Amino acid sequence: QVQLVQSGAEVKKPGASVKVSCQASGYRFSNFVIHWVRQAPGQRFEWMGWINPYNGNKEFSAKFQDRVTFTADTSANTAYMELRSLRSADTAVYYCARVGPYSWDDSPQDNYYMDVWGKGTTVIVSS
Amino acid sequence: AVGLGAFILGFLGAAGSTMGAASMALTVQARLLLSGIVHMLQLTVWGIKQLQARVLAVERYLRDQQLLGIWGCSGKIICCTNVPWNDSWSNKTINEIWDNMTWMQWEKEIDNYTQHIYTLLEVSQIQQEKNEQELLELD
Amino acid sequence: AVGLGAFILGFLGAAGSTMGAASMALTVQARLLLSGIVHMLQLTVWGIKQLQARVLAVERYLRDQQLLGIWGCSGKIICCTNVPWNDSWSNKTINEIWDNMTWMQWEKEIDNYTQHIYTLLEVSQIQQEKNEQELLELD
Amino acid sequence: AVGLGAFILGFLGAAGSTMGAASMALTVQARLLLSGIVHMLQLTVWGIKQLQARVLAVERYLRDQQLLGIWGCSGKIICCTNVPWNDSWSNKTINEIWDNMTWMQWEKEIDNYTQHIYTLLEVSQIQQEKNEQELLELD
Amino acid sequence: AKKWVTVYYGVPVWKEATTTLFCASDAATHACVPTDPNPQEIVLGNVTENFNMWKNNMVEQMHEDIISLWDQSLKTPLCVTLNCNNVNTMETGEMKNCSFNVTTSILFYKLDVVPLENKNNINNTNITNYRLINCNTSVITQASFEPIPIHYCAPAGFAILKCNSKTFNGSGPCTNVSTVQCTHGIRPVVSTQLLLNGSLAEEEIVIRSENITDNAKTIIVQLNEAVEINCTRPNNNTRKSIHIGPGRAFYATGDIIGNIRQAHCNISKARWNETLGQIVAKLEEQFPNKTIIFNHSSGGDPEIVTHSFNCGGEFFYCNTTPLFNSTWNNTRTDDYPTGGEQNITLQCRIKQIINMWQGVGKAMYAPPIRGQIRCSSNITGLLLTRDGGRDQNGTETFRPGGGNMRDNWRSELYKYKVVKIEPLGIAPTACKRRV
Ligand SMILES: *[C@@H]1O[C@H](CO)[C@@H](O[C@@H]2O[C@H](CO)[C@@H](O[C@@H]3O[C@H](CO)[C@@H](O)[C@H](O[C@H]4O[C@H](CO)[C@@H](O)[C@H](O)[C@@H]4O)[C@@H]3O)[C@H](O)[C@H]2NC(C)=O)[C@H](O)[C@H]1NC(C)=O
Ligand SMILES: *[C@@H]1O[C@H](CO)[C@@H](O[C@@H]2O[C@H](CO)[C@@H](O[C@@H]3O[C@H](CO)[C@@H](O)[C@H](O)[C@@H]3O)[C@H](O)[C@H]2NC(C)=O)[C@H](O)[C@H]1NC(C)=O
Ligand SMILES: *[C@@H]1O[C@H](CO)[C@@H](O[C@@H]2O[C@H](CO)[C@@H](O[C@@H]3O[C@H](CO)[C@@H](O)[C@H](O)[C@@H]3O)[C@H](O)[C@H]2NC(C)=O)[C@H](O)[C@H]1NC(C)=O
Ligand SMILES: *[C@@H]1O[C@H](CO)[C@@H](O[C@@H]2O[C@H](CO)[C@@H](O[C@@H]3O[C@H](CO)[C@@H](O)[C@H](O)[C@@H]3O)[C@H](O)[C@H]2NC(C)=O)[C@H](O)[C@H]1NC(C)=O
Ligand SMILES: *[C@@H]1O[C@H](CO)[C@@H](O[C@@H]2O[C@H](CO)[C@@H](O)[C@H](O)[C@H]2NC(C)=O)[C@H](O)[C@H]1NC(C)=O
Ligand SMILES: *[C@@H]1O[C@H](CO)[C@@H](O[C@@H]2O[C@H](CO)[C@@H](O)[C@H](O)[C@H]2NC(C)=O)[C@H](O)[C@H]1NC(C)=O
Ligand SMILES: *[C@@H]1O[C@H](CO)[C@@H](O[C@@H]2O[C@H](CO)[C@@H](O)[C@H](O)[C@H]2NC(C)=O)[C@H](O)[C@H]1NC(C)=O
Ligand SMILES: *[C@@H]1O[C@H](CO)[C@@H](O[C@@H]2O[C@H](CO)[C@@H](O)[C@H](O)[C@H]2NC(C)=O)[C@H](O)[C@H]1NC(C)=O
Ligand SMILES: *[C@@H]1O[C@H](CO)[C@@H](O[C@@H]2O[C@H](CO)[C@@H](O)[C@H](O)[C@H]2NC(C)=O)[C@H](O)[C@H]1NC(C)=O
Ligand SMILES: *[C@@H]1O[C@H](CO)[C@@H](O[C@@H]2O[C@H](CO)[C@@H](O)[C@H](O)[C@H]2NC(C)=O)[C@H](O)[C@H]1NC(C)=O
Ligand SMILES: *[C@@H]1O[C@H](CO)[C@@H](O[C@@H]2O[C@H](CO)[C@@H](O)[C@H](O)[C@H]2NC(C)=O)[C@H](O)[C@H]1NC(C)=O
Ligand SMILES: *[C@@H]1O[C@H](CO)[C@@H](O)[C@H](O)[C@H]1NC(C)=O
Ligand SMILES: *[C@@H]1O[C@H](CO)[C@@H](O)[C@H](O)[C@H]1NC(C)=O
Ligand SMILES: *[C@@H]1O[C@H](CO)[C@@H](O)[C@H](O)[C@H]1NC(C)=O
Ligand SMILES: *[C@@H]1O[C@H](CO)[C@@H](O)[C@H](O)[C@H]1NC(C)=O
Ligand SMILES: *[C@@H]1O[C@H](CO)[C@@H](O)[C@H](O)[C@H]1NC(C)=O
Ligand SMILES: *[C@@H]1O[C@H](CO)[C@@H](O)[C@H](O)[C@H]1NC(C)=O
Ligand SMILES: *[C@@H]1O[C@H](CO)[C@@H](O)[C@H](O)[C@H]1NC(C)=O
Ligand SMILES: *[C@@H]1O[C@H](CO)[C@@H](O)[C@H](O)[C@H]1NC(C)=O
Ligand SMILES: *[C@@H]1O[C@H](CO)[C@@H](O)[C@H](O)[C@H]1NC(C)=O
Ligand SMILES: *[C@@H]1O[C@H](CO)[C@@H](O)[C@H](O)[C@H]1NC(C)=O
Ligand SMILES: *[C@@H]1O[C@H](CO)[C@@H](O)[C@H](O)[C@H]1NC(C)=O
Ligand SMILES: *[C@@H]1O[C@H](CO)[C@@H](O)[C@H](O)[C@H]1NC(C)=O
Ligand SMILES: *[C@@H]1O[C@H](CO)[C@@H](O)[C@H](O)[C@H]1NC(C)=O
Ligand SMILES: *[C@@H]1O[C@H](CO)[C@@H](O)[C@H](O)[C@H]1NC(C)=O
Ligand SMILES: *[C@@H]1O[C@H](CO)[C@@H](O)[C@H](O)[C@H]1NC(C)=O
Ligand SMILES: *[C@@H]1O[C@H](CO)[C@@H](O)[C@H](O)[C@H]1NC(C)=O
Ligand SMILES: *[C@@H]1O[C@H](CO)[C@@H](O)[C@H](O)[C@H]1NC(C)=O
Ligand SMILES: *[C@@H]1O[C@H](CO)[C@@H](O)[C@H](O)[C@H]1NC(C)=O
Ligand SMILES: *[C@@H]1O[C@H](CO)[C@@H](O)[C@H](O)[C@H]1NC(C)=O
Repeated sequence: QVQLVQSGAEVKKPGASVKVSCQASGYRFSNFVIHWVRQAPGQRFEWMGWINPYNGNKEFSAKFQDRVTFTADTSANTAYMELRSLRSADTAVYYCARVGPYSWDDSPQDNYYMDVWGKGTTVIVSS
Repeated sequence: AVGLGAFILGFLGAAGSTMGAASMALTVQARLLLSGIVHMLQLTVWGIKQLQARVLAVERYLRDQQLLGIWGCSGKIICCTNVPWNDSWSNKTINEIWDNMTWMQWEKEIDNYTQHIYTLLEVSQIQQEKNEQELLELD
Repeated sequence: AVGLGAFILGFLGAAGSTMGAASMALTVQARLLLSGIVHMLQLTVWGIKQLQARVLAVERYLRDQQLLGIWGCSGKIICCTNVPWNDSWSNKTINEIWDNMTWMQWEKEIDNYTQHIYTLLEVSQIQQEKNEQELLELD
Repeated sequence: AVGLGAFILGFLGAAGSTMGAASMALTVQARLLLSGIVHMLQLTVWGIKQLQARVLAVERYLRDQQLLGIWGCSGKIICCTNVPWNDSWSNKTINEIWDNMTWMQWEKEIDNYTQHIYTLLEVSQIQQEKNEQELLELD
Repeated sequence: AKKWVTVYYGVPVWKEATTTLFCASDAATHACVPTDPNPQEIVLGNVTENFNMWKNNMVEQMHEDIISLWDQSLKTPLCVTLNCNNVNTMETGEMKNCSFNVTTSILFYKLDVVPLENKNNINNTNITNYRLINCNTSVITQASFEPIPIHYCAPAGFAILKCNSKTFNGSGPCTNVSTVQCTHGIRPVVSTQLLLNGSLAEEEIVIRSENITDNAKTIIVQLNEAVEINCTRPNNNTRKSIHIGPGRAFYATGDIIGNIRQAHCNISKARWNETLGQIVAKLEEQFPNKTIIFNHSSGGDPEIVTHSFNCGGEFFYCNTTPLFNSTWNNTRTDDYPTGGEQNITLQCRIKQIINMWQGVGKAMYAPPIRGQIRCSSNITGLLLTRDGGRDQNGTETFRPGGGNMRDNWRSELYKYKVVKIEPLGIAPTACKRRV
């Protein structure tokens, strides 16, 4: 079945580079778009961008313009997420999601509603 | 150009034939050569590429005939050294090598030992250039 | 390119001069070389044909210098063997050959005997590679 | 092509390096080669001129390897003769030549003596081709 | 008889090496010399050289130097909020075609628009707003695409070993190896889920993969019958010639000359039966006691599920769902025309903004063609994939997939490799050096 398994926790110092990874198992990773969202304790979810492993098309939100970069490996069925700078306010639980299948009767963006999620890894800046 | 091995280099035999039959058919082919008995734009560009393939093979040949001087085989095709063939380097009984294996199967047989034999040839040559040199210093 | 015999091959002398005068004038010409003392479309096509005439002569030279290994003259110009010159092969008294006949008249003199002498050279070489080889097997 | 001296000829070393370091770095560079371990109109005219520079250097190489037969060094790179080195020809103590002077400074050191040593090599070779020849006539 | 080591020079030993091969073609024109008028080929003989089309270092040489020449012919975004509506009309249902607002101072068919809505009080009037599909992509450049049979040749010092055994499977040894200095005609046509204008086989339909028992590996299927296809655009577009900038062109073509016939394709259903009937007959060999079920592709990006074309200069994206659509229990069965044989069609969509060259990400703009567009090609290959599922009850489902872009070229470079000639080799004998 379709399942996304993320890596373990990664407690790093502020100013380091956290490398969160995803892993596709029950489908062909080179055909679906992977999303990354952020969840802080008590706050709301927040989109961080997406990567298209098929054609290498990348798009990230304006809030994380020069802070988060996206890289993916097709031959290993894994999606990576690098962080340039850190801050104590970034202590949150990172996720990983997968877009839905495309139908013949809809717009090219009506099928990006994050169907399959992943077991969310957590990062701590100062413990 | 002798032997007809379909390549410019690799003239000591044809790929596919055994090691023994390539040398027995080489001397027979060599006797017949010493005795001497029997568009334009796409033609001027490919006339150059056939020359660059032949001139490069001549330069590699003349270079390698002099690089073999470290082994005492300077300017030779079928050389002969004095390094004892170790039995652990695929013994195989000499008459069974030339009559059954070709050059492709033999290189895959001692692939792990060619880098070690190449060092023993240089050591044995320095001993020849030292023992035969001290004999002249005594006079 | 030495000797100036108007051809690429055939450098050991000039056609017309005698056999003896071609060698005496070759060493004199060789001393001066070691000492070192002193349209476009029709030009790019004939620049290739002059290269194909020189590269082919180099490949024939390098091939023949190694094919002479069957006679023990591997890589030599003026070799020297140990086959006894039969008197029935146009005796002519050695000093009269080099001083009167050129290379053209001499080849027409032993035209019927070159195919027989070429076989005696190979037989005499195998005896050298067999007698001088058994001396090492005794040790 | 071995040694990388930026020229086609002059492959026994690089200009600038000393005489001793050019030979010590040549055998090391030679071990890595025997082991084998690791527009169109302006392109067809300059493809020919690069060939004419390489074919001419090959013809000069093959000619000079045979012209050295007057000195007994026929077909060799690093030859060795038996002419006694005169002390008046810039003595310099052998270990100080190879470790301090390059090939450019050494040629300017014996520029007045190269024409005299070239004649002594030919005289000493004729004695070798005469003394070693009379020994066979006695049999 | 004591043995002794002897070095020989001129041994025919081969060594596989990599290099930068040079192109060759008849007429895209830079660095490509004309074709060889004397294509020499020498059959070696009794040689068995192990080939491997999956670990070949030549496909990377063809994947490169083809994005490079593609980039040489492309040396601009202007993403503004659009405004459009449905067009005033085997039939076209919804194809938005309108004009936008301010360019500098005071027709995008369907797969290059993203709906939006402002925060004003015009919500009671239903005023929709669009956006370009690659509005937040890195570089959006703008420019005839005709595949020329490029021939790769070996440089000085290297050779090419082309096998000739008609029973290829991708790897393993060969028995009829011949040397060539160049190669056959290679058409650099880009497409997914189907290989157009390829090279047919000499025997029955052969399949090939790196590991047939694996699911992530692409299963390339080479046919032996040139199945034709007839894709065309029966509409008629007129060049608008919108100039935006100091001497810059742009062409958002469109005209109402009966914009009701949707572009489609036609495939001979009678010929399509004989092809799939032989494929299942071959797939049953490696997969015994199983039902070779064919199925619909996956989803995500619209350029993945659909087939990619190139007809005179326009790119077509066709829904390949009517193709294969069956179960196929035994060999050559489960037909569905009930006596029809009425040209099974494929509905197609047409894009203008193209996510050029899968893997990097740098879009481009395709200039439209004035008038009717009609193309015809030969379906010679097939790209497939296996769904590894634990619900396997003797029904291994296959999908068209598309895989990587390099797989479109491994179906043409599977016959040869590039080797180097190592001339020296050692061997023992009974001679001894005199000392
Ligand atoms: C698979 O291979 C086939 C066989 O080559 C190929 O079909 C070819 O398609 C091209 C493109 O449509 C055809 O070329 C055209 O032919 C007509 C009539 O001969 C010409 O008038 C055309 O020239 C005009 O159009 C060009 C493009 O706009 C302009 O640049 C030009 O100046 C003219 O205005 C054009 O040359 C060709 O005839 C067919 N060949 C056959 C045999 O049908 C098919 O496209 C290939 N498939 C793929 C996916 O590539
Ligand atoms: C391309 O177009 C085709 C047809 O318009 C789409 O294929 C259709 O896909 C659906 C589900 O994916 C199939 O529906 C199901 O069919 C079964 C059997 O007919 C029926 O019993 C179910 O109730 C259900 O409706 C449908 O059969 C299938 N059509 C065909 C002809 O195979 C396809 O989805 C389109 N492509 C994309 C990417 O959407
Ligand atoms: C092994 O491969 C070689 C090619 O590398 C095969 O040789 C080819 O054989 C076919 C027919 O057997 C030849 O086709 C015809 O040849 C004649 C000969 O003149 C020609 O006039 C025809 O127009 C036609 O081309 C083909 O030329 C030939 N190719 C070569 C390079 O010789 C051989 O048959 C294969 N053997 C096996 C057992 O597979
Ligand atoms: C081709 O693949 C598609 C999807 O890639 C298959 O369509 C979907 O198949 C699944 C598996 O059977 C269906 O899920 C099941 O549906 C039943 C319906 O009641 C439900 O009760 C189960 O819990 C389960 O979710 C799914 O419905 C189906 N999609 C649709 C739209 O029907 C398709 O079956 C494959 N083709 C063939 C011939 O199998
Ligand atoms: C993606 O591109 C759009 C432009 O189409 C960007 O939207 C602009 O955002 C800025 C910031 O508020 C506004 O001032 C502009 O008016 C917007 N443009 C339009 C046309 O409305 C968007 O920011 C881009 N995304 C990123 C992450 O940079
Ligand atoms: C391609 O064919 C070759 C030979 O027909 C296959 O090689 C043999 O495969 C069988 C079983 O797969 C082994 O038992 C043999 O030992 C193999 N022989 C050799 C010489 O390797 C090869 O496996 C086939 N490859 C594919 C992908 O089908
Ligand atoms: C080709 O794929 C098959 C299955 O897709 C591989 O067989 C499995 O190999 C793994 C790892 O060795 C084992 O844990 C499984 O038990 C094997 N499957 C079965 C059914 O035994 C096979 O190893 C692959 N071969 C190559 C060369 O990649
Ligand atoms: C696709 O179009 C081509 C023509 O461009 C069709 O080819 C013709 O087919 C008929 C028989 O169906 C032959 O009699 C003709 O000789 C063919 N034309 C040529 C030039 O040879 C082809 O049949 C069409 N395919 C389909 C599935 O309709
Ligand atoms: C299947 O499609 C082909 C298209 O190639 C149809 O062939 C056309 O038939 C009409 C009527 O006879 C002709 O006017 C066209 O010229 C044909 N096309 C070509 C390219 O020649 C064929 O009729 C279709 N099959 C059926 C059963 O309708
Ligand atoms: C593709 O084939 C289809 C047949 O399946 C053609 O559609 C029919 O075309 C005929 C004309 O030959 C019309 O009389 C019918 O009304 C059409 N029927 C349907 C259901 O479309 C279609 O014209 C062919 N297209 C091309 C370009 O050849
Ligand atoms: C596509 O397939 C058709 C049919 O296989 C090819 O048409 C053949 O073309 C040759 C040369 O023009 C003719 O000698 C044959 O008679 C044609 N076949 C038929 C059935 O008439 C066509 O050349 C193929 N196109 C490409 C690009 O390969
Ligand atoms: C190759 O083998 C065939 C028999 O399989 C034989 O007829 C032929 O002479 C062989 N060729 C060579 C060059 O050994
Ligand atoms: C031969 O190989 C064996 C390996 O066991 C080694 O001990 C021995 O020294 C080798 N002899 C020579 C002459 O290389
Ligand atoms: C190897 O060649 C010999 C002939 O010298 C032959 O007797 C023997 O059978 C061959 N070996 C094999 C495995 O066929
Ligand atoms: C060389 O040795 C390794 C292990 O020592 C072995 O795996 C390999 O097969 C050997 N090489 C050849 C050509 O057999
Ligand atoms: C050829 O003979 C003439 C006399 O007839 C003479 O003058 C000339 O020097 C000779 N040339 C050669 C090369 O012997
Ligand atoms: C020389 O020729 C005569 C022919 O009368 C022949 O009898 C003799 O054996 C030959 N001698 C040699 C050494 O060839
Ligand atoms: C030398 O041979 C010739 C025949 O070519 C003969 O006429 C002559 O008498 C021979 N000379 C002697 C001294 O026998
Ligand atoms: C042959 O040359 C000699 C000089 O070595 C000469 O005396 C003699 O006259 C020449 N022969 C003829 C026929 O002129
Ligand atoms: C070779 O001998 C034949 C007869 O035995 C004779 O006619 C011919 O002239 C001789 N060859 C030459 C070059 O004299
Ligand atoms: C040349 O001399 C410089 C020091 O001035 C040194 O760094 C360099 O390695 C030398 N190069 C060679 C080729 O001797
Ligand atoms: C060495 O040079 C001196 C010059 O004074 C000279 O007299 C002597 O003969 C020379 N010796 C040799 C062997 O050249
Ligand atoms: C060596 O020669 C130089 C002249 O080049 C001379 O000055 C020096 O004294 C000589 N050395 C000896 C030990 O005589
Ligand atoms: C020449 O080289 C030696 C080392 O071999 C060094 O001691 C000496 O200083 C060098 N000569 C000069 C003038 O530097
Ligand atoms: C050669 O000798 C002359 C005078 O005998 C002298 O002027 C010249 O400098 C010497 N050559 C060199 C290279 O020193
Ligand atoms: C369109 O452009 C006009 C100026 O020509 C401007 O007034 C208007 O606000 C623009 N509309 C939008 C939605 O930006
Ligand atoms: C397509 O449109 C152009 C211009 O609108 C017109 O000249 C041409 O006749 C049209 N095509 C057909 C087939 O009517
Ligand atoms: C397929 O199933 C039948 C029935 O169990 C069995 O006899 C047969 O051996 C199976 N096929 C294979 C290839 O194992
Ligand atoms: C396959 O597709 C065609 C055309 O879309 C359709 O008529 C047919 O019913 C389909 N076959 C099956 C088995 O659904
Ligand atoms: C498809 O081919 C098979 C092969 O025998 C046949 O049984 C079946 O009836 C065919 N279907 C059609 C529609 O031609």
